[PDB]
Amino acid sequence: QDPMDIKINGIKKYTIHVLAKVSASGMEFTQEKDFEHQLLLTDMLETVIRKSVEVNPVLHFHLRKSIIMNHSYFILGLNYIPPAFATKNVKSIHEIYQAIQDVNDLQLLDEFEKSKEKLINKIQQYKHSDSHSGSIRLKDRLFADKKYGSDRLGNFEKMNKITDNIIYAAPDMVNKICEGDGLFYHINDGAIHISNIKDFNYYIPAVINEGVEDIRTDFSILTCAYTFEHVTDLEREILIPMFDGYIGKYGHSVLFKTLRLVDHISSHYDQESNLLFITVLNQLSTILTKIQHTIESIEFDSVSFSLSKVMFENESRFRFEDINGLLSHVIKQHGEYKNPESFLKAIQNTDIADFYRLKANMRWVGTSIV
Amino acid sequence: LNKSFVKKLDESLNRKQVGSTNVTRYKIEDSYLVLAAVRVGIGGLTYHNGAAHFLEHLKFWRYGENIYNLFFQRGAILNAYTTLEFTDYVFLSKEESINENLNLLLTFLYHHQYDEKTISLERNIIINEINGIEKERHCILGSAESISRMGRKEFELISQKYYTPENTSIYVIGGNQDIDLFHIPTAVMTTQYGKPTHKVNVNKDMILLPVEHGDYLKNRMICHLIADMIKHLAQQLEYDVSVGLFISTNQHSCYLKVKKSDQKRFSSLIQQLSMDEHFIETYIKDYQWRFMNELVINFNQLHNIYDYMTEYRLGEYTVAELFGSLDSVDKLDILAVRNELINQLTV
Ligand code: NI
Repeated sequence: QDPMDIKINGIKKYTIHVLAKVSASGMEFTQEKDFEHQLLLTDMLETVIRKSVEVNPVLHFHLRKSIIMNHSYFILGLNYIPPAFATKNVKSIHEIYQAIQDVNDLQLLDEFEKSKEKLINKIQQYKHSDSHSGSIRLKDRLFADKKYGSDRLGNFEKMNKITDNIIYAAPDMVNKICEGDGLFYHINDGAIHISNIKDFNYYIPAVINEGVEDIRTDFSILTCAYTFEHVTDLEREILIPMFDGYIGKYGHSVLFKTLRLVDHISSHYDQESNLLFITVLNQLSTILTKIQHTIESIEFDSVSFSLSKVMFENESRFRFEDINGLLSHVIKQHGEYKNPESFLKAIQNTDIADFYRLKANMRWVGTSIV
Repeated sequence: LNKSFVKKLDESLNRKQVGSTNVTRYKIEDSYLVLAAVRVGIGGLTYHNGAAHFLEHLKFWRYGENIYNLFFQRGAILNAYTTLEFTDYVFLSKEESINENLNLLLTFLYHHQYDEKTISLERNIIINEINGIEKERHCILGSAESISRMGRKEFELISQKYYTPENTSIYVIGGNQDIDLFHIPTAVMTTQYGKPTHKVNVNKDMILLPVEHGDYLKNRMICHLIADMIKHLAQQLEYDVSVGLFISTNQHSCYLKVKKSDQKRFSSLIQQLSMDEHFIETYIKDYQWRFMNELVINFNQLHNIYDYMTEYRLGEYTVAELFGSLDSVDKLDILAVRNELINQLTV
C-alpha cells in the first residue's frame, strides 16, 4: 500500500487516465559512467515492452531515462482508457512489472541496431543545431564538462562504439526500473494523485570558466549567456521565464525593439544550467555592444509586467492543457508548485520588485560568435 | 463501456445557430484555456489571385486599429491563416474573456472598409512574403502580379460577399459557457449578399484522384485508408512515392495527390491492394482501432478537436455518426474505390 495519497483536486478532466512511476537515480547524470549504455538499453527496453503493453485499453506506453535538473530518473508511464469507458480493464502495476521482466533477450537484440541508430541521430541533430550550438559550446566551456552541452544526450564516440553485448546489462536495468524506489503519479477523475511527499533536490552546475569568448572562424551568428545568483524556486520556475519572455519573446520585446534600430532574434532560459541565452543572426560587432548595454540598463514597469504575468499564465495554462505537460509539471515542481492552481496563483502574486532583485543578481558569463 | 464513451463525448458536443452564423461547441470541464476559431468560407481556391490571403491581412485592420495588438494587450495571441478554401482566425484565452474577444474579432471580420494606404501597405508586406506545401503556400499567397491587379473596390466587394455571418463557422472548444447572440451581437452584422456558392477553381505536374463512394464521412475514411495502405506498401517495396491529401470541408469528395512522375509506381500499388485478400480486411480493422485510439488521445488537445470539427464536420455530425461511418467501411468499399482509381489512372 502507498504511504500517502496526495490528491490534487480541480484538475482538467481528460479522456484518459495516466499511471506513472518516477524512479530516482540520485547521482548527478555526469557521475553515471555507463550513461550511454543506460540510454541505449532503456530505449531498447521501451520499444520491446511497448509492443506487449500497448494493447487495449493502453493507448501509449512510456519508458525513458530522463534528466530532471541534472539528475537521472527512470520514468515509466501508462496512458489508458478509463475502465468505465473501456471494453477491457487495465493491467495493474504488478502485471506491468511482470511484462518488463518477461522481456525476451532476443527481442532486445532485434532492437539494438535500430535503437542505437535512433539515439546516435538524436545526439547529432542536437549537436548540429547552430543557434543552440552557440549555447552548447558556451555550456561546454562555462562548466568545463562536455556532459552539460555536447554530451548531454550522450557522447557520440561512446555511443557509436556500443556493441550488442550490452544485452548482459539488461538485468541490471530491469531491476532498477522495477524494484528501485520511486513515486507513483495517477491522473484520473479530474485529480492527480502522488504516492508520497518528496522534492527532487535540484542541482545546477557552477560556472568554472567565467567570461568565455568563443572566437570561431567559419564561412556562411552570435550568442550571449547570462546567469543569476541566489536563484530561488520562484525565480527559476516563474520569474526568470517571465523575464525571458519580457526581453525576447512577448511581442515588442526589449531586444527586438533595441535591434530594430540596426535592422531573427531569440532568447531562452535554461533551467538545467541556470543560463539565459540570447541568439541573433561585421554588423554583429555593433549588435554585441548594443545587446550588452541594453541588458545592463534594463528597466521594467508594472503595466508591462502585468501583461507578462498574464502571458506567462496562459503559456502555463496551455502546457497544463496537455496531459503530458501537466504530468511533467507535477513531477518536476517542488512542494505546492506541483498544484497547477497554486503555480498559477504564484504567477499572479509576483510583483515588479522581484524583477529588480533578479536584475541585481544577473551577470554576463559567455559569448559565442560564428 | 465503448458506447458510454461515445455518449460522453456527444453530450459535450453541440452546434446551434447564433444570429446568422453557427457555433459549434465542445465543452470541457476544468479546461485551463478555451479555443475559439472563426472560419470564413474563402481560401486560395475560391479566388486564384491570392485575394483570400490578402483579405486575411486586411481583416486585422479597422479604423487604424490592429486587432492583433488589441488581443495582445488583452493577453491573447490571435493567429490567422488561409488554406485552400477557408480563412481561419484562432485564439486561446481564459473563458471569462471569450465573449469579449470573440465579439471584438467579429467586429473586425465584418468590417468592410479599407482605405488605399492600408491596401497598399499590406500589398508590400505580402510581396515580401512571396519573395521570402511550397506550391500550396505560393498558390495561397499568389504572385506579386496577381495581387497587384486588385484594388479597393474588389477587396471591399469580396469582403461584403464572403465575410458574413452566413459564410462563417464558429468553433468554441473548452470551458462550459454557452455562446449566445446577446453576448455576440456581431453575429447578425450581415450584408446584402448571402452565402456564396461553393465555387472552386482547382488549377500541371501532379494528378488529382477522386475518392467518392458513399457519404461525406465515408469518403474521409476511405481516403485515409487507401493513402495509408499505399504508403505501407511503398515502404516494404522501398518506393519513393509521396501521396498528398486534398480533404476540404466544402468538398463532398476527397482526393489523393500524387506526383505525375510517380504515377506508374502508384498505379502498380493500387493494383497491388487487391492481391492479398486478407490485407484489406486486416488493415481496415487496424485502422478502425487506430482511429478510435487517436481520437481518444486527440480529444484532450483543443486544436486537435478543432481539426476533427473541420475535417469531419463534427458538430453537424455526432461522434456516434463518426464512429458509425468508420465501422461501416468494408473491403468492398476499398475495392470499389480501387476500381475508380484505376479507371482514372488509365485515362
Ligand atoms: Ni501571410
